[PDB]
Amino acid sequence: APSYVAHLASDFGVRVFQQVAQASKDRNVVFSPYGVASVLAMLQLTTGGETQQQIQAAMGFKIDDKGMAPALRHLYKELMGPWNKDEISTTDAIFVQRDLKLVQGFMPHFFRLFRSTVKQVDFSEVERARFIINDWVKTHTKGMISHLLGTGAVDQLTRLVLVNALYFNGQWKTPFPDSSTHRRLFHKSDGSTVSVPMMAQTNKFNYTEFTTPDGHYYDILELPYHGDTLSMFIAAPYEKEVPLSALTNILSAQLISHWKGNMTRLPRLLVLPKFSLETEVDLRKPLENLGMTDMFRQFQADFTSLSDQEPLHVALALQKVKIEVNESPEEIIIDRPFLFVVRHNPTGTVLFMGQVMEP
Repeated sequence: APSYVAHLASDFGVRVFQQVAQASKDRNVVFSPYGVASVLAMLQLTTGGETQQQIQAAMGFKIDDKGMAPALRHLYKELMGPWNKDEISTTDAIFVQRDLKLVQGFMPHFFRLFRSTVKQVDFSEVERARFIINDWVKTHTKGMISHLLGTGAVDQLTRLVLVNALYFNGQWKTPFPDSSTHRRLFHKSDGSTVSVPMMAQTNKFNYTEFTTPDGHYYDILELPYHGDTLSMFIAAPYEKEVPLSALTNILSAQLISHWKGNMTRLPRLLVLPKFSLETEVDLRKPLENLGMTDMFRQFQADFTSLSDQEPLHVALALQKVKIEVNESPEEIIIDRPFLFVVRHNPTGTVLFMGQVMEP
């Protein structure tokens, strides 16, 4: 059961990422597949009718079913354990109107399943409501993500806000020597070149070569973090002309697990560029393409499990991810666009995903 829900959370989150990357061609994007699954699973308890059916059908599981929520509670405790060492910061929050009569029994049931509460804020005080959302993210990401650019859209009419924020800056198992860091040329998808600092180290890295259904070769390299608890999978096509879209559209939790199994250690000189990327995305259009259309529509939305008094709808759905990648004879030069995956090896959870077009 804990490995089963982690597989469903990863599969759903990859499908959301595949939609955000489709509308972000030739541009840097960082997304948390595990993060978007957590907020959507919490929202599954606030919904009713056909609105609740649309989320359950896309996610592949019902949150009220036996052993579904205790498996996610065990997963979060495992991911935020003693190994953490201030590398990851996860936060999930749902905001609703303060003077709104909630269904008697919702609040105790919500805390029983996620060990969290739905925050009640007055949206009449626009600037005060904007501060509470930004301050909640600030205090729960240890001050890494302090502001959300999407909060500038909330007003006196806003009644429901969905927010998720993730931070990553992991410690490598075998760190990169700072003396090897030098500025190298990076080729862009349009044909232009840019000079960016690149890390280098000689080690026995896990390597594999896979093929796309079209018939194009692509290589995968594994970079483990301290205690092998986490690993970064760098995916890039063999041919310089092949775009990253071909590799993105075929992603899944099974494929990443299949990459690890077919991998064999090889002595190489890896040249990986340094990148500190940040991306904030509105989840209206990506969740709409997956089937969840009702939750955003004013009259078609059903949130009877949260409140039957006033009609509600998701006015704002956001995710802000900040990833940091720093230092702490055959060669592999990563000097062209590539894909990255941050996997939690014991459960197989896809924590982070993205495409680096320009570091």
